[PDB]
Amino acid sequence: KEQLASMNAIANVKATYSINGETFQIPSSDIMSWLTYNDGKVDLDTEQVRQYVTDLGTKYNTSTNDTKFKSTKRGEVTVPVGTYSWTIQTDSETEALKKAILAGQDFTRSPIVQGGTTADHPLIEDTYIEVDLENQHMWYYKDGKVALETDIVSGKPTTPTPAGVFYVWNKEEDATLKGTNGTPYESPVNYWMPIDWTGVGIHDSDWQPEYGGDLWKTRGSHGCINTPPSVMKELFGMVEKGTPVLVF
Ligand SMILES: [Zn+2]
Repeated sequence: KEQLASMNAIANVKATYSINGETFQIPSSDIMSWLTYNDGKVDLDTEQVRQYVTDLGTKYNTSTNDTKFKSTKRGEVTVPVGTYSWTIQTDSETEALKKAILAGQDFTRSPIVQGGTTADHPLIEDTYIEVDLENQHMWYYKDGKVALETDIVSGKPTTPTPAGVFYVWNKEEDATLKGTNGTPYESPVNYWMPIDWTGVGIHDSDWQPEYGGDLWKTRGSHGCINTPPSVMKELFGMVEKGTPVLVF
């Protein structure tokens, strides 16, 4: 029949993926090798398509692939996987991909994912909080320009601030952190910005006379990023929820 016109159509389909800011086309050769025919219907070897999506996941998932970050004082460095990420839902994507390809019309798409944001754009744009552990300094960029910066005091050597791609998932005022040392601690805080799932976050360090330098090795935090009370207030007021926070 003319289901040939069909099979020829999907063989020429330009399938374009947009993932983490990168664009590429699915090679025609892969499409042709997926092209199958059964039950009198033109189709795609779902097993092969699923392997391809499983590969997209392993190659691009920001949940299992570190992020290249353009730091302020060191050029491009690698920031480990953090809490701010996404994962391609294999079965949903495979089905959506097949449907798209079988339709036989050129298309561009970003994968179906689960996480803190979709994959139709780069994980890190030009708005984020940068926490340089080596320099014990913090920057807040808004649309590509520093909107505020300041020295900070990260966690002490025993309870180090973990590196990774995090994000401000919540904002609380007059909160009260709690942890151990043993011997629990309280230490109330005027502004709390959790960026982790383990207690780590940004907050005013009222009880800290000096920030920056090597302070953390002496009077280091329990993991949080201690911030000068006055700065923290201005930060909190301008940092929107969902803002990425890179710690390296
Ligand atoms: Zn603390």
